[PDB]
Amino acid sequence: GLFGVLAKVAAHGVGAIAEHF
Repeated sequence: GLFGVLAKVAAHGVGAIAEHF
């Protein structure tokens, strides 16, 4: 639900940015 999304924000974060560096 919406709860699982709360963690998504914390993951990005440096999630995508990491793929760059």
